[PDB]
Amino acid sequence: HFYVMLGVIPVTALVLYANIFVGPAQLAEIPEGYEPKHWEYEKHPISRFISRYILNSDQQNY
Amino acid sequence: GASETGGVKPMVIAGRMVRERERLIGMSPEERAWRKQWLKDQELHHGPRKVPALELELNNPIKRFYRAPLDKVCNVLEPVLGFQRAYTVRFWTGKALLALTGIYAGAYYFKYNQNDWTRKGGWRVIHSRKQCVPGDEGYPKVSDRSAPSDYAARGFNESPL
Amino acid sequence: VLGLDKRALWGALPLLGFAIGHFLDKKETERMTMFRDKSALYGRPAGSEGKAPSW
Amino acid sequence: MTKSAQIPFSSWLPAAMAAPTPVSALVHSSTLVTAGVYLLIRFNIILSTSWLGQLMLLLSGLTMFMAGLGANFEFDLKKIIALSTLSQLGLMMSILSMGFLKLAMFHLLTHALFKALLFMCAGAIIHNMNNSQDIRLMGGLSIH
Amino acid sequence: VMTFLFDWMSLLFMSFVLMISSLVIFYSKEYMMNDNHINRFIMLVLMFVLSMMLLIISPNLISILLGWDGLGLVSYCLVIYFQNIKSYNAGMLTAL
Amino acid sequence: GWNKDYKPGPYPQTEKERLAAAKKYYLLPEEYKPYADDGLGYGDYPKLGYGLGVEAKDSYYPWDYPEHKRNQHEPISADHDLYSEDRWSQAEPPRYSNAYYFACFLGVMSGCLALYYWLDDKKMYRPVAAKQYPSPGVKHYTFE
Amino acid sequence: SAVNDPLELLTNKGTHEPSFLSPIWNPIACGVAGVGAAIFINWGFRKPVFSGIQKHIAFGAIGVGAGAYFDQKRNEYLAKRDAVLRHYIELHPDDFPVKERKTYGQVLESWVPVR
Amino acid sequence: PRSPMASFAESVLNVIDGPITWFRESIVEPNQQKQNWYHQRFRRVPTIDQCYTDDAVCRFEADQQFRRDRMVDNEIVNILRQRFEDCTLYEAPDHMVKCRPLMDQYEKATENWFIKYGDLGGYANAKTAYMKQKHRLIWERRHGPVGSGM
Amino acid sequence: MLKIIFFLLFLIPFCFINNMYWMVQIMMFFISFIFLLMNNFMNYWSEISYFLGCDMLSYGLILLSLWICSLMLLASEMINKHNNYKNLFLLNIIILLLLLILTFSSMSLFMFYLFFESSLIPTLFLILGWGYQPERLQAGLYLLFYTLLVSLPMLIGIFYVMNKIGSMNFYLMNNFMFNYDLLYFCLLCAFLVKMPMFLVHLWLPKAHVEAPVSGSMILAGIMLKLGGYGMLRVISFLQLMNLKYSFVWISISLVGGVLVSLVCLRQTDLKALIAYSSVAHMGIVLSGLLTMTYWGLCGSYTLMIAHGLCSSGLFCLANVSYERLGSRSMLINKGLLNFMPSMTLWWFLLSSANMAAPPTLNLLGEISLLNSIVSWSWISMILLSFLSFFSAAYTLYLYSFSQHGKLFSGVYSFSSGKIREYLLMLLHWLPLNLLILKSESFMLWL
Repeated sequence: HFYVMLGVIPVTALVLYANIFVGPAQLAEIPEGYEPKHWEYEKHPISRFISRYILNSDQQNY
Repeated sequence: GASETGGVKPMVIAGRMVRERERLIGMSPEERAWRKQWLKDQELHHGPRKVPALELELNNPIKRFYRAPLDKVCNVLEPVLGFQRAYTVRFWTGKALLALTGIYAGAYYFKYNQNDWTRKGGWRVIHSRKQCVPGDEGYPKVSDRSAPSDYAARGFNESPL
Repeated sequence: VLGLDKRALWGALPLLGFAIGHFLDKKETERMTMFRDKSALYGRPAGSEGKAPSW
Repeated sequence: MTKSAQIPFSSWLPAAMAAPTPVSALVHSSTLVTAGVYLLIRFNIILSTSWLGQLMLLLSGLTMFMAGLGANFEFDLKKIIALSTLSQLGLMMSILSMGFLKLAMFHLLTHALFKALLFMCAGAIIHNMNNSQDIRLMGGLSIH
Repeated sequence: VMTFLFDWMSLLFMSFVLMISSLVIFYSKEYMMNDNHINRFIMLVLMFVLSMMLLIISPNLISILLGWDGLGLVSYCLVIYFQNIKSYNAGMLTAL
Repeated sequence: GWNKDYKPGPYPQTEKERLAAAKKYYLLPEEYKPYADDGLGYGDYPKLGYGLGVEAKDSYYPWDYPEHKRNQHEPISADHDLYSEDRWSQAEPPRYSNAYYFACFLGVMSGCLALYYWLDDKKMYRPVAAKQYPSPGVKHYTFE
Repeated sequence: SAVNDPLELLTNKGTHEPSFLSPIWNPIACGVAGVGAAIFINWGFRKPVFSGIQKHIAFGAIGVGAGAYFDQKRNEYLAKRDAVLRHYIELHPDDFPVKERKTYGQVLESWVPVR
Repeated sequence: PRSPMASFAESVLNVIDGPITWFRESIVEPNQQKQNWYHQRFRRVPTIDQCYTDDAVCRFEADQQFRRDRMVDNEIVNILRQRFEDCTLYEAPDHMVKCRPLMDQYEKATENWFIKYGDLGGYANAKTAYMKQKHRLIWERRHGPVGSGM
Repeated sequence: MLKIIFFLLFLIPFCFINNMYWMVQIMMFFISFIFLLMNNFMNYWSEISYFLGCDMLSYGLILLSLWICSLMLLASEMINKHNNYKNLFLLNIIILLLLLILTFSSMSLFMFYLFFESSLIPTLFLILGWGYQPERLQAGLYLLFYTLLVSLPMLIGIFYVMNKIGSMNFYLMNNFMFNYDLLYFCLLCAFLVKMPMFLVHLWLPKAHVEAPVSGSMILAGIMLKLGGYGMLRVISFLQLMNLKYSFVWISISLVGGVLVSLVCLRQTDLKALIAYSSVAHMGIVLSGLLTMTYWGLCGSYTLMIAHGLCSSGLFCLANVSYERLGSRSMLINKGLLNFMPSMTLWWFLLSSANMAAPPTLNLLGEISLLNSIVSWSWISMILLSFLSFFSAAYTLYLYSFSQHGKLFSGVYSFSSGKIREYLLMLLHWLPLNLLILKSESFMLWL
């Protein structure tokens, strides 16, 4: 219980910090000539941060 | 050194007299005295004392951190209703708060962040048509949705694309 | 919290190995690049040398 | 048919007397045993006008007759009440084999009520007769 | 998928199962005074009832299989709660 | 003190080997009885009681091990799993033969299936017509 | 290219970049092998495993030099093999003919039904 | 408001709806930054028939668009099935009449899915569906439609 | 990838330092956490570094290998309490885990073969070194000679595929297709022995029993899955011939599943009954692999992932009764509910995971496997019902007879349960119910 609470408390702090103080992106049409990046293709800020800073893009592996 | 048994030698004491069939085939009177002494030893006069070291080791500091204000609520009501009637109203206050917190969180999740067409893993809510009897507004009533695209849209009809 | 003694300073060797493996993976994805922004799925129009690489 | 006992697979229901009586009450009323009846209420569209419904109707009436004769000849208290559970299962599965979901559901809720009440009565009587479930030893409990 | 069907029939049966189970638990409060494992008996019974709600509110066959396996396993465990070979044979029969 | 030390050996062709194997298994020579010389049959191991299971053995005898109903240094039967107290054992010998039970059950089943499925098209009915449902093409009349 | 020309398959265009470990793998692997061999010698004689580091230094230097020398000889061997294959392809143009490439659309063969 | 049960349910719904709407419009709706996320669009790489046998660059790209088209067509069949499920729930007594065009559209979708991706197996390349299409069109040419063939 | 491989390569010098047994499992769980982080994988090969790459099947198998080895260092505290050779044990475990990561992240068939048959030498070393039986020589020789006898002609088959095709890569060999009987037998029968058949199983119940706990984890956790991974890589280019010859193996595997499920009802050892229990579930895996459906391949991958945890967790449970009651006999192991009542939670939670259970990944693997086998033929509904009924007929027997009843008389005093053992059987069951959440990860490798 101690070591699941010591995990949950920074995790729940990061989840409310991501949803409340940053918030998810809004879906919109692609503007002409933008050529968007890979981390633009996801909605949640944690998913965007993971796809930008940690995980490799699909284009690179492809 | 690590002692798994508390420093005393573990052994059986009551012997062969714990079985009911071995008790009936025959007893020497020293075994009768040993069984009588074991039965007088197995009785307890007073209950277990409140060891504070067991409460210290069997409670993490996070548990005390999230149980401290309700413990203060139970302690300020301790001489008013006794120990038994204040721990009950303490235990049914935090649990009722947890139940209302879960109800409010589930209500917020299922009506403000339900599953839409852009995500698979959410809870996809489908509702049936309510029965309309006279005395309600608009009793001559047909199905409002008739198009195939209106069925199971999951918010696709308000898409910006 | 977690308990780490003086023997936890020996754990810099697997972190050094992790850094070496990450550097070798970075060199491998630096080399493996002739199809970068030239495939027919993730392609780019004329003027690709002016623009930045995608990865 | 095998989760809620019928003419095949009825041996498991009187076996559960070795369970303690309150969880035996929950096993024999409103839980586990009633799951098959609820599932067949869900599958009543297939079970209506079918050879499955005809066979299920025959086996449900046959387990009614089985349960009535077995509880008339049984000499154990909680086994008599488990046979009464079997008789009510036969009643609900035969009325859903006719095809009446609301009748099956109404008798389901009713049977759960009075059969948990019977098993609580039997547990109190057994707990005061000191674990003797034989109906021959018990006697004259209306005064006591 | 894991689905929940909230019908009037399912909600009425859920309320009846919960009320029967609560009365059985309040019965067990004084029925198990000479017992020693009440702290496993109450959790096993509550889990059995939870598996029963997981069977009732499910229209999916996979989720009915979830509640089905839960009912069978906790019913077998609560049959073999008593420690003798009669409860052993009863649990083996009600498990198969 | 391992499996290679205490193990069944070769078959006792001679009588002195039978006496040595009887003394090895803590059994009196008269009790000891080896298996057959076939391919499946064990060598040098005693053939214990295959009559009826552990429940037939006396539970009122003071055993060294009350579980399994055996004393110390007593040779365990080879099919101890099949003849255990849990599976395929009876405390008393059965009243009837094995085929009488199944014969009566499938006889009652065959009679009930036959008498039901003969009468499947002789269902009764009230003095009632078909249920009239309104249609835009077919109209129905009252009696007034 | 629409032809399966055998001469251009062996001809090095120069677009293949060598990896980071390709020029430097064999000297460092043979140096680690020499250091491990000295450690193995010190372990077999019940000496301390890092006693006498001059043997480790000499074994590592011998390994690095031998790995570099035999890697250069390996590269010259593979270059001569490539020249041999190109020369035999050039000398015999009848036994190895350019073969027209075929689109999948021209071929019609064998879906294996799973069913 | 026309029933005691309806009024009680309206009161419970108001008590439920109040604080969560306050928490959204008061706390969640402020301090949320505005960002744009986009649906990914893929260009159409040429298929498995418009390239040579010796090239493995085309086989990977056509296999990847075959897998992507498989996942898209699976979502077509899934949404067309969910339309029929929502028709069954929304038209609860009268599901027999209204859900028939949706069920016919879903059955045509299942039939076309089994035309294209049917009987390919777990290892379904882009070339395997193309050879299946070649043999299917040949069998349609010489033996008529499948189901009345010789 | 190279980060995990160089992490284990620089974790190799941790063994030679004294009093360093518990830091290695800490760093192994740390690299399992890092491998949980690197999860950008799709059905094709990604993170291509030289000859090393990874797809979703390889990701799940390397993650299972890391979890099984990290729990394998946690389970073996008997090696740490005694002065048995901890440095050699740690070196063998790190080398074996490195070989498993190398044979699962192999881009080609030949490097997969090379590290695949390099992996059996540390398993040989653990079986003949750290076991507690006189028949460890009978254990390791059966394993090595069975796998070597059927895997040597697979090398001839591998170079026949290389001579016909040219390449060793999995994708370029997926394009081709062969119509030869003997190539099919060579490239299949080694994996048909490496996962348990009915006829070829013998090495399994005579190598699980006489091994240590760590040999049991590494054999029933990841080395019954080397053959499954190999068949998932080989079956793609041998479809026509396996469609001719697959009814024999599927019928043998299904009848052998029913028969071995009948064997476990007549087993008097805890460690032998789980050894035969590995034969029955992998029989369902083998019967669903050869139908070549999407559901058969996905449910086979899901059931191998969900079986490598549950069989290893059952093998930890038989070890903590063998350490205390002194024997693996089923007659001795009786009434452990009154000895270790808190362990009985993990016994039933890991015995229920062996059968169909409500929250486990084993049910989602078993549902998707029975779909393909009932789809394959209608006659299989007779024997899948018998096999899946007999599976819980025997699997409930091990929990029922070991954890319920009267106590075994004449047992001496032993120690109680420990927090390490509760943590060890915690991490064998919470992955089984936390992976139904994000189950499209561990199922859709295609």
